[PDB]
Amino acid sequence: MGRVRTKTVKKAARVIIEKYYTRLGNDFHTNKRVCEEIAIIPSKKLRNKIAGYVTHLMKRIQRGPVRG
Amino acid sequence: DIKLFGKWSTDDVQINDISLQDYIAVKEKYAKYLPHSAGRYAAKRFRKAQCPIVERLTNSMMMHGRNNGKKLMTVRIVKHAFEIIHLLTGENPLQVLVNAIINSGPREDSTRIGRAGTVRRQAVDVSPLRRVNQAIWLLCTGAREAAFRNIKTIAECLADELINAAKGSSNSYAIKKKDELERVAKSNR
Amino acid sequence: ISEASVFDAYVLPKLYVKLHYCVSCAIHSKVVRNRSREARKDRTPPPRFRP
Amino acid sequence: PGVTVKDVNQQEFVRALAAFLKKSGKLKVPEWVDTVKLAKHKELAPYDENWFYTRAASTARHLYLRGGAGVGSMTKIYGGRQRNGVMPSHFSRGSKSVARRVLQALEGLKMVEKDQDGGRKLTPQGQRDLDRIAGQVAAANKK
Amino acid sequence: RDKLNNLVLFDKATYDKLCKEVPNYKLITPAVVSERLKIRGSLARAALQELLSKGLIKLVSKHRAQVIYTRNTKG
Amino acid sequence: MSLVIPEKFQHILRVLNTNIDGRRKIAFAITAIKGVGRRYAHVVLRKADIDLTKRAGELTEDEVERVITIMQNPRQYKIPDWFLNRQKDVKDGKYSQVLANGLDNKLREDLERLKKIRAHRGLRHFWGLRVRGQHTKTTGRRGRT
Amino acid sequence: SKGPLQSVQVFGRKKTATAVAHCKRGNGLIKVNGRPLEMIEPRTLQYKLLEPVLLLGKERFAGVDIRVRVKGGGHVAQIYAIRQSISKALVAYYQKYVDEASKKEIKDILIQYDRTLLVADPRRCESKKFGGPGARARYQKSYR
Amino acid sequence: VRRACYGVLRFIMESGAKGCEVVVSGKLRGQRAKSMKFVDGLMIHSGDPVNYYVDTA
Amino acid sequence: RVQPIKLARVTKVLGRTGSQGQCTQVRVEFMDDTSRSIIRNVKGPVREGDVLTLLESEREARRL
RNA sequence: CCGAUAACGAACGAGACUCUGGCAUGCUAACUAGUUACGCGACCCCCGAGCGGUCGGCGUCCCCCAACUUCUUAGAGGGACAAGUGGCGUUCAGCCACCCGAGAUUGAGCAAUAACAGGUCUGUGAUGCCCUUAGAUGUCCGGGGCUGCACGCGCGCUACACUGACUGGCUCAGCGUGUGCCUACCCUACGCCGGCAGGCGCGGGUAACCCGUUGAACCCCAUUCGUGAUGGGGAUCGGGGAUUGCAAUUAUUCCCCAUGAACGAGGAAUUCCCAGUAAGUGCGGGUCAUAAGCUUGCGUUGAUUAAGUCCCUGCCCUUUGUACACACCGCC
Ligand SMILES: [Mg+2]
Ligand SMILES: [Mg+2]
Ligand SMILES: [Mg+2]
Repeated sequence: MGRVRTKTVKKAARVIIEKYYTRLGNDFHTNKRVCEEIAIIPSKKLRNKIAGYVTHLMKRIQRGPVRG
Repeated sequence: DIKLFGKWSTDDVQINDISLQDYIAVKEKYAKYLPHSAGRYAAKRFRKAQCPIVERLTNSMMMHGRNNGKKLMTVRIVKHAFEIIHLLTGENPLQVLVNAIINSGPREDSTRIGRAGTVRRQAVDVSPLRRVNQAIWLLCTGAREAAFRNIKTIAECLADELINAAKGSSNSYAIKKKDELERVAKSNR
Repeated sequence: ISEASVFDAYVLPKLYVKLHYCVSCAIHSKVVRNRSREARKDRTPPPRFRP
Repeated sequence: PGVTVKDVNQQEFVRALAAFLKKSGKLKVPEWVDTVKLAKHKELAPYDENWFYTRAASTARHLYLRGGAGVGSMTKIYGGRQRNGVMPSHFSRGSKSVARRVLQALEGLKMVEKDQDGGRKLTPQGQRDLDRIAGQVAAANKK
Repeated sequence: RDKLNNLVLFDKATYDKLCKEVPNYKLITPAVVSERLKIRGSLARAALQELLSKGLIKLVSKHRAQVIYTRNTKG
Repeated sequence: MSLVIPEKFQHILRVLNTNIDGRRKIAFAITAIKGVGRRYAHVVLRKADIDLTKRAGELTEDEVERVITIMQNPRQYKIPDWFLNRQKDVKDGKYSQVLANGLDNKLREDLERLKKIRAHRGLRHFWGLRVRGQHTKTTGRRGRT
Repeated sequence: SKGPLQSVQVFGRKKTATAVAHCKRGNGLIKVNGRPLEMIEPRTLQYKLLEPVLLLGKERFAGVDIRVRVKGGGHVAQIYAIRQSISKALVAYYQKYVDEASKKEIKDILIQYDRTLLVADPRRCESKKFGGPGARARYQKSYR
Repeated sequence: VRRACYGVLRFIMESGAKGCEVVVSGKLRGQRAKSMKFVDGLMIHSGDPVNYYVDTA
Repeated sequence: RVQPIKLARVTKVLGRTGSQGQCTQVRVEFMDDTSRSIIRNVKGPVREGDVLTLLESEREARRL
């Protein structure tokens, strides 16, 4: 257990979805690469934690509307 | 063909009760040359089920402080005990081992705290995993205390404990303990 | 009781006892509990939780 | 199929060498072998009468495996557990005199000589005798 | 369960007993044969290797702690 | 030869003023005599040239009396000087090894030696206390109550 | 028949016990520290030493020449470092020099028997803490 | 104490800092001791960033 | 006269009970006649689908 | 965290973060780490094995006289995110199972608002006040004491044994220390003498260069013992011999030979603990002129049970009551 995302990773993931939607896609690794330059993240762990939740969100929004 | 200890093929042994069929691990998938591996079988729940039963016995036998890390020593004890039982009976050492496990597992128990304010000993029925746990523990403890203060060695006392539990003749410590658990269960069903 | 009953179909009876409590025995026996200031104004009986 | 000592069982090889040294009655044996203990951490003298022959066999084998060993290195190999009575156990070395007498007896047997640095290694003759015994003990173990 | 005072050396009634009935049951170990013949157990090991050298028993394991023998096969 | 008992067997055998069981091995039987431990038992048997694989009752009378005169006479039989109980004796300076109740009366004599001169160990022994300086604060309760 | 430069060097470790296996073209023989596998130190676990050749078959080991150098850990750890490095060496040798169609059909046998043959055990140790004898045990405390 | 501590907090914030915090502890004009804490702005306490983001005296 | 020892397969783990979690209630079905499914509280590690031995049939298990 | 929602947007703490472990046959490299190949050797070989086998034997930065980083070291990078699949879930947060994968929960360090009249004035040239200050409560020197024993309690060490003890053989580590401002005290290889603790010469190391391939214990394999307070146990005590120290008695420590006491698994009770964990087992650091049954770390062997609950014991939150607010150690 214990995989709940902090508001830090969650809000950052939402924000980059807001501004950069076309630049991002369904692939985790591609999303983590675009996360390198559309935003600065001093932690690699935060980088792929944010990217992981981005792919989870974009998968959900591909077939419906969310709070983003 | 797997040649446990270099002999004692595991393709001829069978488990009579379906309750314990998918919890003993003697079949060809779980058949290994030695009961010694770094299998990490306690990493998570329901992983020890696919651990080999001979490895389970040689793990639950190192007990009581002075011998808790001596797994090579316990394996050599299983070697000699398996040699003795095969010599004494003539059947497969795994067949008698599985036979003793089934007959020593207590099929029913009591929760003992069914009424917390005043004890009631509410009856309860056990799981198959609890069956193999209690049977292995009972047999290992019976072999432990049988050869504690006499000339007979651990390997020999484990050998006679296995055969006595295999048949059931009121002289195996595991059999007596299981019958006691069933007896108290019947008293307070 | 039903197994030992000589009748092929018997209905076990019911005890109908009406109990009267002072508020101290009611609270001690946990029949009634303290409630919030707003919760005290609700007079509906508590749900039975029958299903 | 040539045979080296690393290709045979070490215990049977050692006892085969001790038998070899026992029948070749030339190795010098100090007079106090019947009385002393093999190490400080020991409680009883060794059961075998010819413990000196066995220890000389083990010493020759050990120098073959790793040359350049001295008396101090020997006592580490023949060191062991000291029970210390009621205090918890520790580790203790072996008898230095026993190691010296073995190494000098091997020296007189012309199978151990001094090194260019400190310590003692085998002579080619001692290496030859080790491999010849290893071959014959491989034959015995097999058939 | 008070004491055992096991025999340290064989006598007429026990030495003939091992030569006549010990190599008749399957399990032959120093521990079992010592408690069967009420002998000490160093007697058990020494006489049991004498039975090995005679050829009346067979050796299967030969471990430093638990050494196991057996009766010779009949057929 | 793991055969019947030899007819010259003594299950109880008398040495000095103490009986030693003939059933056990010689080295671990004669240790029942006061003043000889396992290390001293093994060296005297090794110099006596007797096979240790047999029991104490197996020894014939000449072998028994030989290990007798061996142990009371260690110095003359080349036993090393450091195996003795009474090395550098305090009343005559003679290096000796004591094997009987002579040890009891010689330990008794040394006890009263310190006791008469009122040395600290003599006083401590008289009072029944520990003498080697170990703490008596919490240990030794069994010997007093 | 006289071709050089066909050799691999694949290690395998368990509990700070590293064993490096050097595999080469030659007649079938496996040696650890210059000694045969059958003449191993803990003879009771020698079956663990010689089981990888039992499953794979001596024909596959007939065209190889393995020498292993070991240091670190204890007896059991060195044993597992041996069997892991031996099973790794020839399967990497097959990958390097023959088709991997043969590699896949020997690798699935190795993993189905014991995955530790080709995958190292990650567990090493745990540091001791300043309140108890070991990593997690704590010193006995009293209240009265 | 209030006059001095508020004066130095204003100076630190004027010079430019995310946060600051002064604690004056001890006894003044009486036996019983007391601690006064004057804080403002952001202040972190935990982790590695404290080493290179917090100056302490 | 005595009900014979038979076997029942776990269908679904209901949840822990017994005021300490030492036992878990679970619904079981009987392989002899699958139509009969009753609730029994069991001790030990239990999954879904594993079959357990029963020394009796009628007694359903209530709480504790 | 998600959702309901007079809240919306935040901040501290949690998390994040630093260190550590686990994978990189990918990168940069290493005569203070090596490995393969080759050249001489030493031996077994000869049935002949011959690109045969072993070698911690010597060499190929003895710089012209091989290559390379797999093993080792340490830097930069990568790598794991609930990523993919299936199921459950308001189908949200997330949870379970499986695949591939080194790893699908590695351990610590740091750690809020505040409180505890918690501990420390015997850590300090931190410190207020009080005491003492020449027959000193300053300071030095000598001796003693801090160890003293009808008893009670706490942390522990060793054991009660054959799953063992003894004897011998075989055989594997990693942390990590090492010659000094004052400061006097280092780690020790090798040879010689003794049985030992030890002594004497010859060196090396201010250190991946030497100890040291740290040849550790446990364990493994053979011998004896044989259920007996026994070859378990080694308390108590006598005699002797060394080492450090100016000084060893009230034994500093160690060594040898003697005696051989309780202890036959422990009542009421009670402690610690979830995977390289407990436990068995040794080894370094601190303490140190001499010193570990302590502590702090490290390595070796290596488990049983559990993936839950509020029953016991506590703790937190909400509601509630209050004549308390120095806050129940209250008020009265
Ligand atoms: Mg944190
Ligand atoms: Mg003594
Ligand atoms: Mg009111």
